[PDB]
Amino acid sequence: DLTPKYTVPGIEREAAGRLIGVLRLRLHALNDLHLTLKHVHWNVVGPHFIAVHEMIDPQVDQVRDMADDVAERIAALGGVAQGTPGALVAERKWDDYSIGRADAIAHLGALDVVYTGVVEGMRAAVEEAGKIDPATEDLLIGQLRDLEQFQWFVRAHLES
Amino acid sequence: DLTPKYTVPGIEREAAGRLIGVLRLRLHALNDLHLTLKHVHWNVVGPHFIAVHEMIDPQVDQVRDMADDVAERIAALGGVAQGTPGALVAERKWDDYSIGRADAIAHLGALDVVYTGVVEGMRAAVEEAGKIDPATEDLLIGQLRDLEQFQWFVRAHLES
Amino acid sequence: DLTPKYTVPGIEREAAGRLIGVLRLRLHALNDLHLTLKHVHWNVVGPHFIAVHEMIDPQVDQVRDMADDVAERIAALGGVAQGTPGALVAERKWDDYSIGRADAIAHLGALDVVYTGVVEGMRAAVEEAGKIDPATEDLLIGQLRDLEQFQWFVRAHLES
Amino acid sequence: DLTPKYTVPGIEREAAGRLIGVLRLRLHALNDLHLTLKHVHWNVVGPHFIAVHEMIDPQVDQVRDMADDVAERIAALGGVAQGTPGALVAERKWDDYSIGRADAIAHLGALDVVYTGVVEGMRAAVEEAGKIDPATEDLLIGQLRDLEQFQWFVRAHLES
Amino acid sequence: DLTPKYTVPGIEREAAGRLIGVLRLRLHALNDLHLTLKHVHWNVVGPHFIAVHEMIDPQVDQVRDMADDVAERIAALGGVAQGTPGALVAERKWDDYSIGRADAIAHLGALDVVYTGVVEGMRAAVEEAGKIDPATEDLLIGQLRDLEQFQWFVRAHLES
Amino acid sequence: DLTPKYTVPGIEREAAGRLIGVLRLRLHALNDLHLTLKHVHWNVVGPHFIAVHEMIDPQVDQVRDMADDVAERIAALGGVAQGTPGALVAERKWDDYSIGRADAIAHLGALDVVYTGVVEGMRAAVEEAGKIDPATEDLLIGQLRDLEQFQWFVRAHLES
Amino acid sequence: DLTPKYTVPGIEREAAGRLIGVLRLRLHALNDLHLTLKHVHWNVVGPHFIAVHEMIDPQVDQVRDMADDVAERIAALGGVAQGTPGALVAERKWDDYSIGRADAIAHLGALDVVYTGVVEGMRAAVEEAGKIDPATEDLLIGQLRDLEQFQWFVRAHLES
Amino acid sequence: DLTPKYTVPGIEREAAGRLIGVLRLRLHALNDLHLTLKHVHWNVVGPHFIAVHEMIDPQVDQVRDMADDVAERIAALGGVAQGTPGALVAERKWDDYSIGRADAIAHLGALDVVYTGVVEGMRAAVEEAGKIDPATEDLLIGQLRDLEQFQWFVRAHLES
Amino acid sequence: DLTPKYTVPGIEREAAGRLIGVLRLRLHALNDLHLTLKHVHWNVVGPHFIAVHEMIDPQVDQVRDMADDVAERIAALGGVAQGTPGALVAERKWDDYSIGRADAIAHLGALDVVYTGVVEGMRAAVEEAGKIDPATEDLLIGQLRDLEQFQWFVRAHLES
Amino acid sequence: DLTPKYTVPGIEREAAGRLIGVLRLRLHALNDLHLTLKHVHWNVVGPHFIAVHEMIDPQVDQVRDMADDVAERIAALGGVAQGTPGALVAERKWDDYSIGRADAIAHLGALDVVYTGVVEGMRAAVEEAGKIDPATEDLLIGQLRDLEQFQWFVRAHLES
Amino acid sequence: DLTPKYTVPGIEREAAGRLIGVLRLRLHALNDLHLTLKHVHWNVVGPHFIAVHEMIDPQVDQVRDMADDVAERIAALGGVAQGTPGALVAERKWDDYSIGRADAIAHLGALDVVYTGVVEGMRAAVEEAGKIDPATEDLLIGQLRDLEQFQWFVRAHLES
Amino acid sequence: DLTPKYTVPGIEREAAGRLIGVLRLRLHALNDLHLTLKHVHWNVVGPHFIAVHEMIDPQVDQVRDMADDVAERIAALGGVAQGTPGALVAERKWDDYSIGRADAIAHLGALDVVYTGVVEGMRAAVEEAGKIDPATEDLLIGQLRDLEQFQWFVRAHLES
Repeated sequence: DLTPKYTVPGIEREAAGRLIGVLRLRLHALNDLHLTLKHVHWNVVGPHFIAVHEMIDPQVDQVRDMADDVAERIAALGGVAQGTPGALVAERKWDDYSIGRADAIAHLGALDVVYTGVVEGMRAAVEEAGKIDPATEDLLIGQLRDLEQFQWFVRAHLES
Repeated sequence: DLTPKYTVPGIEREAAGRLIGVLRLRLHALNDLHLTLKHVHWNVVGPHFIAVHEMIDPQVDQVRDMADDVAERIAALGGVAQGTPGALVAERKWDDYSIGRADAIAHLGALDVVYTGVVEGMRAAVEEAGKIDPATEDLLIGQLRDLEQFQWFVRAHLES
Repeated sequence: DLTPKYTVPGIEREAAGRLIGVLRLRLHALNDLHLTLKHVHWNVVGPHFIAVHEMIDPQVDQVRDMADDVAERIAALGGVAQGTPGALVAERKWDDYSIGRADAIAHLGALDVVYTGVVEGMRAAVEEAGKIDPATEDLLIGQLRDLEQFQWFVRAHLES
Repeated sequence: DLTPKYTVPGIEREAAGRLIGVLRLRLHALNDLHLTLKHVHWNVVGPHFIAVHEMIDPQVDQVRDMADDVAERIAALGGVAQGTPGALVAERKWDDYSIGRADAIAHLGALDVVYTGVVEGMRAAVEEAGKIDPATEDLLIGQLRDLEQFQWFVRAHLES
Repeated sequence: DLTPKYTVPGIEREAAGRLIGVLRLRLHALNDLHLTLKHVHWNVVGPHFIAVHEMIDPQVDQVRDMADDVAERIAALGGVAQGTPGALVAERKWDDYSIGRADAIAHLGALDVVYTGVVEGMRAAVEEAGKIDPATEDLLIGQLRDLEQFQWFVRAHLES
Repeated sequence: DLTPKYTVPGIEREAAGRLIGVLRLRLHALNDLHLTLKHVHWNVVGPHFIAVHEMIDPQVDQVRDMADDVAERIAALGGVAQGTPGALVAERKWDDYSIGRADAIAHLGALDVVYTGVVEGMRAAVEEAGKIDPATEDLLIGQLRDLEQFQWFVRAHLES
Repeated sequence: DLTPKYTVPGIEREAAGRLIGVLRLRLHALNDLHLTLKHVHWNVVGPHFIAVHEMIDPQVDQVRDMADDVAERIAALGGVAQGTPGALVAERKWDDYSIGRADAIAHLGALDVVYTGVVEGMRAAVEEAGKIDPATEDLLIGQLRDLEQFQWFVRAHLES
Repeated sequence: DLTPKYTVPGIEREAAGRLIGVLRLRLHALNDLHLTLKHVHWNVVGPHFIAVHEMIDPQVDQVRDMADDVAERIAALGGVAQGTPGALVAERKWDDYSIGRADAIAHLGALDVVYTGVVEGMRAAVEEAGKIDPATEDLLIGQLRDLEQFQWFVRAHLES
Repeated sequence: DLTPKYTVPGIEREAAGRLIGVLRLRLHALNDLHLTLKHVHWNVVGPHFIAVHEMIDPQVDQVRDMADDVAERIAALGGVAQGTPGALVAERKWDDYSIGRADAIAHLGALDVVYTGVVEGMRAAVEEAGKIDPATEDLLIGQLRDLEQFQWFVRAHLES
Repeated sequence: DLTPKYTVPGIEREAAGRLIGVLRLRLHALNDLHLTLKHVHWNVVGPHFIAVHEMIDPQVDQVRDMADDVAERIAALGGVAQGTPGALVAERKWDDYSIGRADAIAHLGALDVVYTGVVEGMRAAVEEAGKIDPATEDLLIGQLRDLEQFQWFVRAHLES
Repeated sequence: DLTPKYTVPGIEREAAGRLIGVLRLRLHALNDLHLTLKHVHWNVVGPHFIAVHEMIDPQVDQVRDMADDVAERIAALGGVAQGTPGALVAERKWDDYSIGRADAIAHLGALDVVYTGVVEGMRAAVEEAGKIDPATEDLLIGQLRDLEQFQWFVRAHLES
Repeated sequence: DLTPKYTVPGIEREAAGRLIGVLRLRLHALNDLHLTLKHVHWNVVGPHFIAVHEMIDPQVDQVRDMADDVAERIAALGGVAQGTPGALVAERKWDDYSIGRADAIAHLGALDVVYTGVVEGMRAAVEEAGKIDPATEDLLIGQLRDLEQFQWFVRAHLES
């Protein structure tokens, strides 16, 4: 189904097709996450907005880099790294981020929930990739730890 | 309707609400454009793919910067700079980019059509902004010229 | 009166003298604005002072650069770019910024009022310059948009 | 005549052909100007030559960049950005710069006259472009202001 | 009178209030000095103006940094670092710099007199601070030596 | 007792031994201070934690540099710059910083008390060094002023 | 006991509490290691001291970075990253580094023994973390390899 | 046989000797790979040679860095990191790259076959190292993924 | 005829005049070459245009630097480094580059012929300079080798 | 035999073929030299190994750059720049470097002998190239002097 | 005698003349010191020469900077900063450094004696300047501490 | 006499001893030249002193680099690179630079005479080295051309 014509040496094509499907959905989640982080950066107001900007800037740049790395891994395995928004909205398993112009507590509380979905999805993908290819598993594990640390910074703000 | 509670000094609120609606749709177009440029970068293959990468890299970074500048202008005028993909897909007036894994001619021919839509949309927005606020018109005119030049690089490849 | 002995090619001397008077007062406003921004940076205290520092630092550097560009434009047109404080206090049409040691809300609320005066003054100068010389009008329009965006960051803090 | 086969979206081909002719002559003037500035840098002597070097260095680099931007605009509009010296000498409407080895006053006095021709030519091109395409007009207006400021530095030396 | 509510550990409040008054007037002098240096940079003409620009550029940047350091020292001691021009003009003990558009000799001769006032004021402040707090005395002594060296560069030009 | 076998030229060995003892305890205080600043950075939570991070980062780097400079001065004088934690805990004259996971007010209030101890200790060391060696006194005076300024930033947050 | 109130998504609280205890002791070991490396840098003498400086400089900077990463991981898991020296001395399972002023062979021989303890401790922590959370295991494995390589550089000096 | 006299703490000497043999052959493969990549860079001609240069440059630099990291790991484990060409030619299990001066398709087709051998060899080494030492396995897994991605760029060119 | 009034120490004036004539024509050739390279960069189209841009960019910058070095050598020898286009067109011994908007093969084939003329001219100048002054011969020999290497990159594209 | 189909302008094909043979063997020697320098860097141990690392690092980078320059010169002349190890071992006129894990004196003594062979080979190549083409002779002479200076640093260590 | 015509404000001319004489001899000592440090760098051989290079490089650059600062202070005070070697040899109160080609112990032992003379001379100059001008005293005290620290690095090598 | 015990491969010891004597005197001339350039920088006054500073700064840095390169060449050949001022004054064949505090014309006129001596000395050394070793001749020829160009900048100021 997503089975490629050829793939990376040492991986069977059928197994690569299943890894491609796992990475395709992680790529959707990372693309939706950096769109959401920018949305938060643009629409946060109130006395903590500078702190949200300072926190989110480096996360947006790092999440965009994660997406590039997962996409190029898809391509290497023989798949299509689908990056268009129509496809993302058609295939995702979560709803649009719903906060508009709002203070930091409102945005950060909602972004914490966004990150729970992302990190749980990545933790499931790590388990599936670990059975098919340790190079892709290793890629996902480093990104999972960075995403959990970005979530911790969001949570630390909400603590007390 | 999009009329803000307050806006930039010297601009009437009702006129700001109309400028907000114009910039909201330009922001959708710029967000869809950098998602599309990344999609092309990830999925171009064949003997010209390195040239497409070299052309598209700086365009992705510059288009992401244009989106930030239009979004912060929306925010300053009193509007919501909507950056989520569900809203973009619900409000846009064009279809998803449709090329998957493909050679440079296929991608560049389709990206040329994408850019015609963007530059015509920006040229219309320049005319509307010029009647409401010269600072926003000046922002859009500099971005229009850069987008047309990015389109020229795409077209030059297809020439002959 | 401010009519120069010679001016930039293509501009009449009498019209240049009127543009010189418009830019002389904008230069006073920009000089008073960066003195005021430094005053705020030095005297803000309380739990948001780091956020005020982070916001104001880049504004001070950019406003100092705007002043240099308006001054060199005055010089090119044949006028004196008057930068001394005695003259600024004698010719300005606004009062000294009045907040001493104080928290962010007090400073930012007063700085918002300062910026309304600056941006309204710049918007009036844009209209006058547009009738005399499009190169000077274009200079002022780019600075107006940056000043309005700096005002938005001040306002966003006070929102809610 | 200079009418292109196709041009930037939203501009009629016949109007683009006239804008191409206007930009072609501005490109000749900018190319002759940076050749002339280098000639001055290489052949100025006497007790002010270090000051002429310091003034002219950044102008040469900026004028070379202006030429690239006008040339790429010509190309985008569908025209030939003609950069060879035989064509420049055949089409220009001014004479060769005539000062050889000479002191700063001699060179700067002649370069001031060169710049009057350039800035008047650019001011005329701005008016023509403003009727055909605001993106090209905006390009030329920013270059005009920088050229007038470079002329002011040349004039300031000769003042007294 | 300027006695603070609290001050740096190890310094008595009454003595801190007197040190605050000494630093407040030095801050006025440094603020007026960088406004004056910019005024000179903007309004110097004639065959030595490039040399004045090259000399004054680094002095303006360094004097602005000195002002920040004295202001933050005032703040640490418990005082208001007053940076507005109305207050500077009301409290200063010298007149406005009086040279408009003029050649280097005119400006440099007047700036030399400005610096004599600044360096004598700083030398008096060093003596007063040395009796109250060696950390503030050490700050002022490093700035005094840099200011005297900037004065030497101004004087060297006028020598012969 | 701490009397070295040889020391810097121009200083008597017995006096160097007393200066070594003074610097050894200042080195303990600086080492405990950067360990404490890192502890605060790692364990601050709540809506001001980003501001505490931004404040403490540069202080940690600068305090680590102060420790290196005092240690190398000890070494030059002929002493052992003791940097291990067992020795620091055995020789220090203050208790462990006691705040765990906590908001900015809790940490900053405790860090202010830490800095009072450090700056009073440094002010006493300056007086002792000034009697033995002006080069070591000058080192300590520059560090004292920076530490007091770092304390002011901590205090400014707690003001109101 | 160290069981947190909440932890990273996908990890049980009780298991997180055990991982927190493992990382708390690794953080003590890394903090004691960079204090020890600085102690060696400050107190090495003799004809190989420049080589010890060149070797230890980058290790100190990298070990300080490892400590930050383990501490922020503790914080994300819900624990206290304890960084104070009293606690480190109370909880560690090794003695203070015991070499004072000494040549490279003496220091490097003792530092080799220090590193054996650190790398064995890290190898045990990797095994425990691998059973609880692959993201924390992956963090520790990259640090283990760098620490073993730093130990090799220390050993290579002592070889022959 | 390759059993070292001593090795990294926590690894048995006999097992280290087997890991040394595995890494010795991977080092030969990486050394032959960067020699081969340079050979391709120097001898590619035809209309795609600039694209091959742009692709291969960063690969040569990264492969040279991989070789350094594997060699230093060998050294740490107690082995000889053999880097001379006589030994590489005597011990390798593949033939010399055979393409001389040739177009991109010829070189890239042959380099794809080279990379299949390298990545299969690295995937086998990962499995062997994973049984002996997770730090060396982790090193090899990150290099495997980068090598497979470099192979994908070579393959993408040949696609269609 | 081109005999200078004075020249570099150790060179006879008459011989310097002949070296000046040789360098004057090489300066014309280098000036026409960088004008031609820019012309090619601006007017190349088709599927290889990005590769031509990447090749020509560094050549334009390096050829402009060669021209500066030959011009300053002319000046040092006592001659006029003539840089204006009227003089270049009057004195050159080759025709204007004749390709307008065209694909890479057309431009590169013509640029190869341009470079043959330049490198043969430089090789003749090296022989003449070698008889008059080894410092000028050494300057020309380094530029000849770089020009031949730039020609090789142009030729490599056309190979097959 | 190595006679190329075409070569650099101004050089006869038969003479180019002989220069190609001379440069082909120098390229082998430079390739074997940087492989050997890396081998030494990886396998030096004992109390001077940091000094050998510091000496050899810059030599490896510079020797790799020399190889690129000789290879591109071969290519320009019409030859194959052979970079594979099988060919190097088949064509070289010296034996493999024979020192494994060893102290600095052992490695440096052997590397000195390696460099004698390289510099004598380069000095012979300079004489042959000087008869065929001064641009290639000039390339080799600059590399010879750098290689002799690298040999001096190796020898200086062994002196006494 | 060295009494200047005018001097820095606030210093009597006769006292300035005595300070000029003190700084003139310190400038000789700093000039002779950086000539001597270069001499050592160029002529050290044996197994520690790389360590001497690494130590002396930064000292040469810093000592050259000290000389510039003392010279510009002399100039500001109204004196001649004498930098020629004939004058240095005629006025100095020490002999030429006497070690030629030699190992590190020989050079470092002699350089230690050189530094004792420099630091004792600087300590005497600090005492004399402290009575005339605190700005010059402060300059000399910072340089004294850096020179003593450079001496410590030389001594540390000789320790044991 | 200056015959070394051993020298660079391929050069006879007796010939090396004569080349060492030639380079020893060139090193004296370069050392005296950068001491003289600093002397001029420190003691130039009057309305052109900023221009002299701007000209001389880069020359001092480049002449110091030339001295290092000649000294390391002496060392490689087996000689002593003598850098002390007593030896320079004893062996030089020219007098001390004689201008004290003076305007640019006085200094530049004298520095022009200094450079004539240096460049004539270097031109003689080039001829002698060319007979013994082309690598040393090539070093001296590049330095000669840079020195002549530095002399041209000094002369250009004095022209008219």
